[PDB]
Amino acid sequence: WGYGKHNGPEHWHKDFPIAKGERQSPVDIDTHTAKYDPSLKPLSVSYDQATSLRILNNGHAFNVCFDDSQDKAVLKGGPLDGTYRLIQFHFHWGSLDGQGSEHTVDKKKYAAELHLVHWNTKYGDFGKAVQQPDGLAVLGIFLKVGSAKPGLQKVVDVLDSIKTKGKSADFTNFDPRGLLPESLDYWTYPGSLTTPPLLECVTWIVLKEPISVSSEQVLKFRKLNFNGEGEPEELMVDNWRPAQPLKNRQIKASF
Ligand SMILES: [Zn+2]
Repeated sequence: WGYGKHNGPEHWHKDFPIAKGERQSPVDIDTHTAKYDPSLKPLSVSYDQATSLRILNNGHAFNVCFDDSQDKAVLKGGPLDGTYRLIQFHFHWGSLDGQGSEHTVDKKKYAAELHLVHWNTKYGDFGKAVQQPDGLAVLGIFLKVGSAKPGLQKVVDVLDSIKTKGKSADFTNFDPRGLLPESLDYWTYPGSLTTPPLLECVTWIVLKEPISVSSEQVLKFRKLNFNGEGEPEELMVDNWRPAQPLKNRQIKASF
């Protein structure tokens, strides 16, 4: 599977039939239809002891993986019951500034989307958690192009070390608090992983406020390669799944 004409999102259902399920992600967020829920709690983002390990080019995007063997970087509150541990973040992005996000807002696409992936500690490990309807919480943050994001620059700086598929580099002491916008106002809905295996395990928490990154920062994302070293060069762009049908779901708003 991938993002091309012959293996992209329209093909995924042939290997991952859940691709046509009842709670697939991403979705369009229709701002006028989202339901304000005053009983929704503020988000609690506790990233003060985060332990980043490494950065990997996985062939589809790049991951930054964290030590999730203790409560070091956790998401609580909002729509969540219990404690979700940060395992990784990654991005989805476009070939052009007018596309690249997975979620849309009134059908508007952003240049990119950051996913901070967390799992519910009551299930013991990430592999157990992805098999549960409340196993994961993914915090989604839109990227627009404008001013640089200083907290992203260390990520941009190391991408030359992981240009091709399967390359990894040490990436310790990275502070993911540098990727957050000012407001933690959010939308929330039940959905899925947006790549195979497309499991329906995710509570999506999508922040209202985008972050802005510079032209130079997003251009460095687009110089990554899908291919392995010595295979035909294919730029790593447009690694996003389009909006899926909302079906029997209500998007709730904290605001
Ligand atoms: Zn993602």
